[PDB]
Amino acid sequence: RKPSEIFKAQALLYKHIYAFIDSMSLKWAVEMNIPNIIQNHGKPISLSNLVSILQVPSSKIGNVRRLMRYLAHNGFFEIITKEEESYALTVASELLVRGSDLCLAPMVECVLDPTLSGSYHELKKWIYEEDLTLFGVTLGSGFWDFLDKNPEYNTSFNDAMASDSKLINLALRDCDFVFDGLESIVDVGGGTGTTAKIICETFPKLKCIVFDRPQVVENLSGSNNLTYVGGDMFTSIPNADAVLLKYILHNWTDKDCLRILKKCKEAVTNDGKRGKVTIIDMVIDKKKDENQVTQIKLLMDVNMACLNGKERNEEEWKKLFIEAGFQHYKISPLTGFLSLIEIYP
Amino acid sequence: RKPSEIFKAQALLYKHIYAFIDSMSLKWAVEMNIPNIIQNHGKPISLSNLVSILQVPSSKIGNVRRLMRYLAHNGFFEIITKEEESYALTVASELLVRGSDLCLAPMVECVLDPTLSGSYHELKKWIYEEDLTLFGVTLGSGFWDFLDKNPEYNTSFNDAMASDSKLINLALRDCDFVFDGLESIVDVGGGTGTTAKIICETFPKLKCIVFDRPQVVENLSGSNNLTYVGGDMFTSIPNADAVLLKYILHNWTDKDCLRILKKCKEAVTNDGKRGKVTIIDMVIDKKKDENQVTQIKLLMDVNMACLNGKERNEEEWKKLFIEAGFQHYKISPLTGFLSLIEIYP
Ligand SMILES: Nc1ncnc2c1ncn2[C@@H]1O[C@@H](CSCC[C@H](N)C(=O)O)[C@@H](O)[C@H]1O
Ligand SMILES: Nc1ncnc2c1ncn2[C@@H]1O[C@@H](CSCC[C@H](N)C(=O)O)[C@@H](O)[C@H]1O
Ligand SMILES: COc1ccc2c(=O)c(-c3ccc(O)cc3)coc2c1
Ligand SMILES: COc1ccc2c(=O)c(-c3ccc(O)cc3)coc2c1
Repeated sequence: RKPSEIFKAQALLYKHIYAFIDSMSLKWAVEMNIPNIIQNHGKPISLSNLVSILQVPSSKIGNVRRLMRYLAHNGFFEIITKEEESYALTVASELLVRGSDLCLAPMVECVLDPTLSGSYHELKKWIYEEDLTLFGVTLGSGFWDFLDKNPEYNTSFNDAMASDSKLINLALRDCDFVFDGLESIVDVGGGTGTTAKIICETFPKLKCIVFDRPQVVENLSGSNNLTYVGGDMFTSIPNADAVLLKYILHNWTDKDCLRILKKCKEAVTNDGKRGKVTIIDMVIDKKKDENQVTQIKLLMDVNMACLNGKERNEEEWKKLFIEAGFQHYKISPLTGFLSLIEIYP
Repeated sequence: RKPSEIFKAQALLYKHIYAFIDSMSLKWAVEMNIPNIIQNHGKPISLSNLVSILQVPSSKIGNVRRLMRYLAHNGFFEIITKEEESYALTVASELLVRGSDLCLAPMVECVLDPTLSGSYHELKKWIYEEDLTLFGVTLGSGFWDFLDKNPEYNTSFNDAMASDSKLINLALRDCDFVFDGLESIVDVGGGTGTTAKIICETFPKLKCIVFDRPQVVENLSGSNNLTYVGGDMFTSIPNADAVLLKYILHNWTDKDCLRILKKCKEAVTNDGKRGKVTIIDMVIDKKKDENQVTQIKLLMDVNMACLNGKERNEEEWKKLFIEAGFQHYKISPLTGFLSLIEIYP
């Protein structure tokens, strides 16, 4: 109990109690297709033209205006006022326009699914579980098994992973030091082969194996140098000169990462060979990164409770590599929030 | 498509996609009883003592640390580092300590109920409804009927309304200009009589009627000058020299507010008398309020979609008063986010 610093603390508490409205209002704008409507309009759109296109009832027009102004203050639209109030895209809402260079709208829709995002109401039950991941607590099965049983969820997750894929995959194939001298590579947890296809288009003579769970690669067909193998990375990974792990390790505890890293080391050290493992994931660095960037990485780290995952700093990465028996490593920036890490057995 | 301003826009988009984590992590701290554990400890608590008291499994201790650091950066705890990392309360988390002067933890728990807060996933369906409120869309009945059928929800809502009641009610009873000369007052939507009891303790000769829905006031007993009346404010409000509306009008559309205001005007103009109506609710004022304050009011306005409610600025309030047939009004600051508005028939 202090003076009027209580009103200030109350404002902070309210901001956080209602923070979910920032997520739900953004979801609403994407579901209403507002970014694309504005892009197609070719100029800032008036409130009257917007609600005309949306065909909302007149009793809810004021509610559309209130939501638009809330999203604009957050940076997703720019309000221009003349005879009428109009709404223009911003660089942030341009990221939600279809066919734009980098479109992350599928990420908004995937993450904000009611069941998945609603799982965070159970952080208390989860913190008391010795082994279950947050999704394991709420979905009743592990996440990958869950995707296998729920096609619409699998589609949504794949579209979300695809959404920043071009950017990362092009940054990766532009890294000659990763591919120099390789004759073969296996993309572990390679999905439907998105990364591998870009790799093969770039390096036509390189053999690339897309390795993932049987249900993921079933019925997929490869072609000239690109093949698919269904398996379990905790049991056996195909031999190759190198292993790629893109967005894999941050989905697992340190104990599980050690299991995966041991199987990768085995895969690149068969028949006397001494290959390497290439990892794409975030590297937290509080002293080097710009604060804004560090804050998003820390936020992603908390979000990884979904799979008992983690976003790691350099000392955490180093400790795993050493414990898995790798002799040295190198970290390079790759693109945006991600780094390229190479580890040598 | 621009230069590296894309990475900056991506950081903004991610902040908003995952904003619900700010709400869920705050809910987690209250459910784990962390603010009270720290208060009872009497000093900043070490991570090891905290997880000892919580009895979380060792596999989740790191997750407790990650959540604590995320909440601390948000302002809910202060990290103190010595031989160990320790966590101290802040003015904002002191608002979550039981028996503290002003405790808003019940507000966090009420609002963040999964069903209620989860309703905001349906903003699109709601914006297309001519009449339904957001809660009407998701709960299948109006909110008040819903509380009548769900005791635990009614308890949670009452505890939440009670949480800032002492502060507002004491500010109200200290306003002599409101009570001077009154012989009777009816608190419309008066709940279980929380405000009326403070009014009667202050003004022992004043007659006060607590008026609310029959299920709310059933079995409640009054005493000397305080009585309870069950009814419907849209149909008939008991005559009195004045009507009090605390946190009522912001829960209704302009059309419904006009209906309530007409019934209040009738109640204070019977038998040739010319009484008044006293309203306690927010008044948005972008040019007078500090920006931080305006932002919370605008945020509460968006949140009122739950009941098709609204937080109004002075011109919006004035337009309702005039349309309801009141001749003039006066607005005064009351406490924190609230104003005291008096309207004269
Ligand atoms: N035991 C296991 N063995 C092999 N792959 C696995 C696995 N458990 C999970 N995976 C998978 O790892 C994934 C990784 S998420 C998508 C990853 C892909 N590298 C990309 O960047 O898009 C899923 O494709 C998933 O099926
Ligand atoms: N038709 C109606 N007639 C009378 N009261 C009503 C009503 N519809 C809703 N109410 C009520 O208005 C409320 C107001 S919320 C709590 C209000 C109370 N003045 C306080 O400040 O705590 C509920 O108590 C609710 O039952
Ligand atoms: C493989 O790389 C990733 C990266 C991010 C996520 C992610 O963010 C979620 C997630 C989190 C919260 C939700 O509400 C919904 C989905 C699930 O898997 C993931 C896998
Ligand atoms: C009478 O005054 C009020 C003031 C605020 C609220 C409120 O904030 C909610 C609410 C909003 C979102 C949720 O998730 C849960 C509850 C319901 O009724 C209310 C009534």
